[PDB]
Amino acid sequence: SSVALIVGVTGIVGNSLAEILPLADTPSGPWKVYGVARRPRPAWNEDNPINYIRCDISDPKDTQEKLSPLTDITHVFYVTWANRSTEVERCEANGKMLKNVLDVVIPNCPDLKHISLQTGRKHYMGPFELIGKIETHDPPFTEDLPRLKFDNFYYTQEDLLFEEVEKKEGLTWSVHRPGNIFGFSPYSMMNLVGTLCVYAAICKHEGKVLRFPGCKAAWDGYSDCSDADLIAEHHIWAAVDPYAKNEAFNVSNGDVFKWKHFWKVLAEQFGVECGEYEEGENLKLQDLMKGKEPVWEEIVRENGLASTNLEDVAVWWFSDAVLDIPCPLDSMNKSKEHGFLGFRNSKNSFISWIDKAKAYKIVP
Amino acid sequence: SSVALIVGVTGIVGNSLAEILPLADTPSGPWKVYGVARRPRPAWNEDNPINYIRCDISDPKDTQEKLSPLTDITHVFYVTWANRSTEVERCEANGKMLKNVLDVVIPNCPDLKHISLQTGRKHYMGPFELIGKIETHDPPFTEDLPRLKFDNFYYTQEDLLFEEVEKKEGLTWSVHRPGNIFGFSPYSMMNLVGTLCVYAAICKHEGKVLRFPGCKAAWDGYSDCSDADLIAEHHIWAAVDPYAKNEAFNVSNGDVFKWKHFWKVLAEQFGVECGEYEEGENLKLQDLMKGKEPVWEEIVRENGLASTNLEDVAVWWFSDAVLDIPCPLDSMNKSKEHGFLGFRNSKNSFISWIDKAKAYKIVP
Ligand SMILES: NC(=O)c1ccc[n+]([C@@H]2O[C@H](COP(=O)([O-])OP(=O)(O)OC[C@H]3O[C@@H](n4cnc5c(N)ncnc54)[C@H](OP(=O)(O)O)[C@@H]3O)[C@@H](O)[C@H]2O)c1
Ligand SMILES: NC(=O)c1ccc[n+]([C@@H]2O[C@H](COP(=O)([O-])OP(=O)(O)OC[C@H]3O[C@@H](n4cnc5c(N)ncnc54)[C@H](OP(=O)(O)O)[C@@H]3O)[C@@H](O)[C@H]2O)c1
Ligand SMILES: CC(C)=CCC/C(C)=C/C=O
Ligand SMILES: CC(C)=CCC/C(C)=C/C=O
Ligand SMILES: [Cl-]
Ligand SMILES: [Cl-]
Ligand code: NA
Ligand code: NA
Ligand code: NA
Ligand code: NA
Repeated sequence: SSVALIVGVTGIVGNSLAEILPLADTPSGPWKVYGVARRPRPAWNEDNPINYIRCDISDPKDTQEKLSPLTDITHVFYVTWANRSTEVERCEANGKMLKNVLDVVIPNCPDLKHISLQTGRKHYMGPFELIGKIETHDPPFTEDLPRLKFDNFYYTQEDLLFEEVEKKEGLTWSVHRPGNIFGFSPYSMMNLVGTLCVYAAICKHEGKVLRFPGCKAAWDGYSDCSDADLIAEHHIWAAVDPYAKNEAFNVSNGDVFKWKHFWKVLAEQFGVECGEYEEGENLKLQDLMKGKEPVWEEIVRENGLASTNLEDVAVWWFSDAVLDIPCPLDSMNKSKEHGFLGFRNSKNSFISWIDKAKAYKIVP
Repeated sequence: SSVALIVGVTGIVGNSLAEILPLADTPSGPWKVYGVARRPRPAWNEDNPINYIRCDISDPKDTQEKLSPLTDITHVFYVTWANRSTEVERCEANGKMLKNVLDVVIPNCPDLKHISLQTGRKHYMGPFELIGKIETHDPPFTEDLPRLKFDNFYYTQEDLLFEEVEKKEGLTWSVHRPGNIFGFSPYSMMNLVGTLCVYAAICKHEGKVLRFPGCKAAWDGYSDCSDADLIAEHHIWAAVDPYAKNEAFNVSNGDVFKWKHFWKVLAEQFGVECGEYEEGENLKLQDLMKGKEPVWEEIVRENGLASTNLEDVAVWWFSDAVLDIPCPLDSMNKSKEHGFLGFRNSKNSFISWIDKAKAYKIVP
């Protein structure tokens, strides 16, 4: 029997794993699923048949208490993180979180077969506060070239993971490195689509132009992204395919796009006039959206939306961090050469995730 | 039974179709193959079991004479063209060539099922003498948006093809739009790999640096390419899959690269010092390689190579035309959404095609 532990079940990838693992056509099914997060289970996560567990994995005692009874786990899908002001502190916090889970699950789960760890493109680009400031490898990024000579919590986590699997014979691992994720999760710390939807809804309410809050390279250079359901499929594939064992893999959609084009799509989905990149404006959502909580309460009330806090559904700092830089591309050759041929049409994916935020009444 | 007519059998895609169609694992096999070209069959095309036919398809009488007895043809793969000083003349010449073939094959082949026409990315970029001078659609290019408002022999050929298929019930068509092709054919009019190999061999012989004869955007912007075997697979797939009928499709490798990286690969394969793009040098192979015929004869003699004419094996004007422009990307979403999941790792493909030119003793 296959028994999953999703660490971060209400996250942008955790929520996609929660929906896909229990499906009839999922490989190695039928899957039993445990899902971990700290907050009470939100309404938009209820449409999935998972065993929800409240647990703060930064707390070793809580991790011991909540996870030690789950002796039937066969596959761990680790899809969470903690943000801090410096990468050094991110290494400390994130290493402890992964260590707390693995130290409990490995000795208590005799049928444990695989640990899948989600990291991301900052493995190649560097930490948030070094992006654009350091020499990186030239894109498109490939998986197995040397690491940057700077601390990175993904390196800390990979090294801990490799040491942890040594504790159990036959225990394999995988690493998954998405770019910017397009998905659904009103609780995610990094949700570009959800944040852009809230910005578009505020522009619509105020009768304002959907101005582009980003740089020229993000507007008309190439970009890519990683669909959350495709990432969930990629975690499942690496967890069950023996030819994918003990490898790190990028996971992006298999196409490229330009924000100059997707901006028209976003504007059309909210009935707003589409703006365009303007040289010298240096527009930031974190600044434009300051003090917009009463406007959000009004949009929620007038449109019969689910009651959300603006700071949870719109992570302005993250949208600015994405859109204020060029988007270096990555390579899907290693995944495809290992037999993973999943892809997504990114424009159709963007519309799908905008429409899911509308379907769950998060935005109008 | 499946019976192919390859129009341009010694070409860069024709030679790949000649090798792949007769294979045991090819869909709709066993294939009987007729291959057409004007010149006597060259030695490097003999390792394939095809029925070689000498025919100049610009001559209606020769086309009537050579093709009317081939009553068993079921699938036409059209992979040839004629170059002229203007696109207007290319429309005239290329339209007549395709018309001469189809006017004979359609009424004489009662079991004719499909016509596959190869065109290319200039459908979106414009003719050679307009590239960079006109407004095009923004990349990545997709297949079914309006044509440019300039003459293009691909438009002439598509329109002729659509009118021709009306002559026979159930006759379907496909169009295939590669980018720059990586393949093998010492007779091809557009062979980037073969030409770069000859340039590298001349640099090695002369003890010179492999300088980059192209622009900054070609050096460190993104590029893509189309592997000739993948294009041949794409022609076969569209010719046999009923869900691909009556559609135009791009065909590129599914990855991107930079010439800054591939230049190191090319240099390593010929044991030459690798040069780099130099601002202000504006290097052209058509100029650098002027008068190099005696040097080529010497390399051929010293390395026991097949006897080739420098102007046939190295199409300098074409390498300059490719490398002196940015490479706009295209999209493989329509092909993948129709079930074609073939891809190639472009770096491995480049090495494979360099090594095939070495294996047939075209270059050292
Ligand atoms: N999202 C993107 O665009 C993106 C892009 C590339 C890479 N990545 C990488 O993907 C990895 C996973 O992040 P994600 O974006 O998928 O996460 P996410 O959407 O922010 O979800 C995090 C999940 O973990 C839970 N969680 C947070 N802290 C926890 C703790 N201490 N104990 C238990 N549960 C906890 C959250 O719920 P509670 O708050 O209720 O606990 C939520 O369920 C990270 O390495 C991230 O950098 C993400
Ligand atoms: N090669 C590339 O990089 C590239 C890239 C994108 C698109 N394309 C497009 O692909 C299409 C096909 O070109 P290709 O590059 O595959 O061709 P190619 O490699 O130049 O081969 C042409 C073939 O057709 C034969 N041929 C030429 N004129 C003929 C005639 N009048 N009658 C009979 N046979 C004739 C040639 O042999 P003989 O000379 O012995 O007759 C050769 O076998 C064109 O539309 C081209 O623009 C090519
Ligand atoms: C830190 C800055 C200026 C940009 C970050 C780009 C990005 C969204 C990376 C990983 O998430
Ligand atoms: C005409 C110029 C300057 C570049 C042509 C680029 C290219 C190789 C297109 C199609 O074959
Ligand atoms: Cl990341
Ligand atoms: Cl072309
Ligand atoms: Na686009
Ligand atoms: Na999707
Ligand atoms: Na490259
Ligand atoms: Na190949």
